[PDB]
Order: sequence, then C-alpha cells, then structure tokens
Amino acid sequence: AQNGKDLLIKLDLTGSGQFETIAGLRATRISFNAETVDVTSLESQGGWRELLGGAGVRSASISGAGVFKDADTDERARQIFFDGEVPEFQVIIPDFGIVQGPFMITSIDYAGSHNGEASYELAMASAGALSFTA
Amino acid sequence: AQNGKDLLIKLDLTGSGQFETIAGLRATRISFNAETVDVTSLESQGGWRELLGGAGVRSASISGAGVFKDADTDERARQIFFDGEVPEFQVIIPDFGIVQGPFMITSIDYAGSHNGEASYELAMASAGALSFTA
Amino acid sequence: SYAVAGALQAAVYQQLRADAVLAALVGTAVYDAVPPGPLAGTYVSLGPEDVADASDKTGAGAVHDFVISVITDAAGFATAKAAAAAVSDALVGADLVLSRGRLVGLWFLRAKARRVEKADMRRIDLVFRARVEG
Repeated sequence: AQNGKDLLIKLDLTGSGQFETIAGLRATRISFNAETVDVTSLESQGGWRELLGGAGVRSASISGAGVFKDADTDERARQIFFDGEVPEFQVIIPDFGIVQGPFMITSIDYAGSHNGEASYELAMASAGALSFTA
Repeated sequence: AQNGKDLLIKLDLTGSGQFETIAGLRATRISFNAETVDVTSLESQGGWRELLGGAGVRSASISGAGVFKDADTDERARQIFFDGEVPEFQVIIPDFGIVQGPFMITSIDYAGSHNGEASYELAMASAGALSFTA
Repeated sequence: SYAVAGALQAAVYQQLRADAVLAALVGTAVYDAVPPGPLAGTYVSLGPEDVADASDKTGAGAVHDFVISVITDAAGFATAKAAAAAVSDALVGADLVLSRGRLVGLWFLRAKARRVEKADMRRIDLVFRARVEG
C-alpha cells in the first residue's frame, strides 16, 4: 500500500512550472467520472444494456480540505477565484504519479468557530486534458 | 455501434480539396429529404396511395451547432456567407464514408450569453449533386 | 499480534537509541525489559501494543496503536515532556525498514500525561499508529 500523506495536491505559484502543496490539507480526493452514453438497439444480446465507452465525456474533480494556514500557496488559490484562471494543477498519487491537469477552482469556503481551528474546504473541477507521467 | 464524435462535417479552405472541420461543433446533423410526388390513380386496389419515387426532387440539409472557436475554418465559413457562393462541403458519416456535395450556407448565427460561452449554429442546404465516396 | 508486529517493535526500538537527542536526555534507558539494577529514573518503555487488522482480499495488513511511555522521577515533568518531544519527532514520518513486511506510515495519536503512583512518578503515554502491511 501507500501512505495517505504522500497523496498531495499542489498549485502554480508563478504560473509557469512552480509547484507547492497548498496548506494544512487534511483530506484529498481526485475523483473521476464518465457520462456512460448509452447505445442500445432493438436487439441486444438478450436484453442487456450496451454501452459505447470512448464517446462519453470524461472529467475529474478535486475536493481538498484542511486547516487555514496562510502560505504563499493559500493566497494563490484566492487569486484564481477572483480573477478566473485555469492554472495547471497537479495531484500526485504516492506510486502512480503526477496527473498535471488544468482545473478550475469552483468552490472555496473558509470556515471558523468560536472554539476550534480556522478551516477551509476547497472543491475543483476539470477544465482540460489531464496527463499521467507514471 | 459507432461514436458520434467521428461524424465530422468538413469545409473547404482553398475551395479545392482542402477539407477541414469547422470549429468546436457540439451537435451536427446531415438531413436528407425527398418530395413524395403523389400518383394516385382511379384504381389503386383498395385506395392505397401510390407513389412514384424517381420524380421527386431530393435535398440534403446540414445542421451544425457548437462553440465559437475562432479558427481559420470558422472565418472561411463566415466569409462565404458574405460573398454568397456555393462551395464544396464534405460530411463524413463515420464508417459509411464521405458525402461530398456542394452546399450553400443559408443560416449562420453567433450567439452569446453573460454566463455562457459564445456559440454558433450553422445550417446549410443542398446546392447540387451529392455523392458517396465510402 | 499479526505477523508484522514482531518486527515493528524491533524497528521502533532501533529508531530510538540512534536518535541523537534522547541519547542526551534519557541516555541508554530505552527498553521494553527493564534491566536489573538501581532504576535510573528517566527511562522510556515500549511494550503495550494493540492491533486492529486493516486487511483486504489480497494479503493482509494491520493498524498498531502501540504505546511508548516516558517515565520520570523528577520534581516537575517538563523533563518528560522534553523527552517525549524527542520521542515523537523520531517516529512521525518514520521511513522505517522492517524485517517482515512493510509499514506505510507512522502517525501520532492520543498522548495522556498524568501522575501515576503516589503522586511521585510522572508517566506520559504516547499512542502512535502504525499502519503496516504483511
């Protein structure tokens, strides 16, 4: 198996090939989807649903959360939301490797209570072609 | 089965054989039509509507819609509306083959929204003989 | 225990007594079996484990919430808190090598810190989680 701490998401500080992990990041989830575009004819094998595969639109979504630590990289995610950009984000899988895809920054939400930490969640969605450098 | 993203409709850049897909087009349709020329005699063995077949005029109607990606092929679609001509077009039914007829661009329309992308629809009509290269 | 825990204690004992700090605070007094003599009085002790079996279809793993206690006979116990500061930074983010199987991460958990017997000894437990793989 692989450690959960080694599965990170990270930003573009300068915007051109400069990657730093964000902050207090208690949880990450790169999450893939496919739109399962159905093609079932009048005859299909006895009544089973037949699917095509490669014609479906496919995507990815990143849901990060953790404690509010003001870094050079936490303020960078603010500037993506107010000035709408699609920078090259990067989610590293412990042993798979770098994904290196352009995501938008769909939902950011800073939260805080009278007795606890300052936290933030951080939702994303895909915006282009992903990769896999292995 | 066959994917819909391989049903490409192509436009001529130089007017002679240089066929390229238009732009980001999200929905495409080539639509053929016949004219159902009625030949109903006094005798029709019960009164069935008898048809003639060869006599009706036949047509092909292109309907394409998509996002405005300002390629050179998109501007070559715009200008042939202005000095209104009937250039040669090419629809590739994905594993039938090539349609290869001349079409007139009847309706082009560029639409945008405050919360959406810039989208164009594109409708063409048959201007001459159609073929089938396969 | 499961198959790994025989070598997990042998690895978290050998990661101690090679850490540079706590060789100057506790000394050589890192042991499961307390050797006979005069009982030095600022020792640490590494025995009370418990396992939780994080397994799967293919193979097996385990979650070891092993306890490393720090005992002191000093008047206050800023001595023990300085000694367990030297315990914990030696183990969190371990990158240990085992004799049988792998561990994927060595985190930290609860650390109770109270007065034990006759308000004289001061023992501060440290629960560390070790997710291993057999």
